Amino acid sequence: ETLNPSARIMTFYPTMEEFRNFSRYIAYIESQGAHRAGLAKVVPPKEWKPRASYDDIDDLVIPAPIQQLVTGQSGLFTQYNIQKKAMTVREFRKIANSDKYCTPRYSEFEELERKYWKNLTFNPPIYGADVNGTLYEKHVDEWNIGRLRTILDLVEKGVNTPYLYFGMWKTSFAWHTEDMDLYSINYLHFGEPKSWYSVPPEHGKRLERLAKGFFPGSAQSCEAFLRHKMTLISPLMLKKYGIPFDKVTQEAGEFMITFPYGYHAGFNHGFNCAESTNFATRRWIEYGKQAVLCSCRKMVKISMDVFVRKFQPERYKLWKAGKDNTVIDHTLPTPEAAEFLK
Ligand SMILES: [Zn+2]
Ligand SMILES: [Zn+2]
Repeated sequence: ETLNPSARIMTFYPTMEEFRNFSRYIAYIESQGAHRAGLAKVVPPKEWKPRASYDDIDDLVIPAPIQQLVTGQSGLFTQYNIQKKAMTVREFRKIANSDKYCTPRYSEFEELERKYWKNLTFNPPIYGADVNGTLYEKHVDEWNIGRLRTILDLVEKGVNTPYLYFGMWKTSFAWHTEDMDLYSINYLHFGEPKSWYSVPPEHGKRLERLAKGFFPGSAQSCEAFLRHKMTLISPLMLKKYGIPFDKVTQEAGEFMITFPYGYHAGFNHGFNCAESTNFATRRWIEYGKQAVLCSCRKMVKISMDVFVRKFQPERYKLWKAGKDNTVIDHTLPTPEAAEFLK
């Protein structure tokens, strides 16, 4: 509780030596209290690049582009997806950069953020979201989203596969926590920034109660309605109801790490491409066992049995009998962080 008591978004600048071991570096950032914010930025060393150039991807297919329609007022909004037919990056970029969809003129982010919240319900943009794939060159061994090497790999017969996100101005991701309340890594390959809002995991339940109060219909219909990733809540609305939160802008060539039960939302500044996947550490096991799941959709559900038998052998019979009353401490870093804490 002494490390990062403010639970503010921390930024890391690892050397090539530090950066070479992904799982170890996550354990390090946690020993620094990075997890408490629910979100962290990792700026990689200058010499590291996951691909030589991105000039060969015009004919890359976006199977299911989604037009994002937003309904709402006074900081509370619902976002509805409309699947459009398959489009290429070339066609997406032309639309993203056109007069109708391009980024407005702004001097500072605060101005762009004001334009976003004022106009998110108008001129619905198209998000080239959830594209199965990677932009990493096969030889890249450091922080390869396709092959991280974390303990989530134990799931051996799509939380372990990379996804691509081609953004345009005003495209957004609603408040949510990862599936099974897992960790996530996001690399911004190129283009305009992506702004993020984060709620510290220790205050996550405060946000859920706020969301439950504002949408009582959706709350009854599904035990975890925020998992539908349709709910947009403005920073002003969070302020008005005392929800502690922080904000950060991710730029091209930067990573973002989301931590278990760390609620996040955000939006794209203009044409860009992010790559993302989920991941785990020993700390996540308890979060996965205690995760409240979407009950209205036949969703991403992992069996926790293999994880409990391997990393909590003594707890197996107790947990399986339904007697495991473990209370998660959100401030506590992952067991692997011990070498950085001594
Ligand atoms: Zn996410
Ligand atoms: Zn549901």
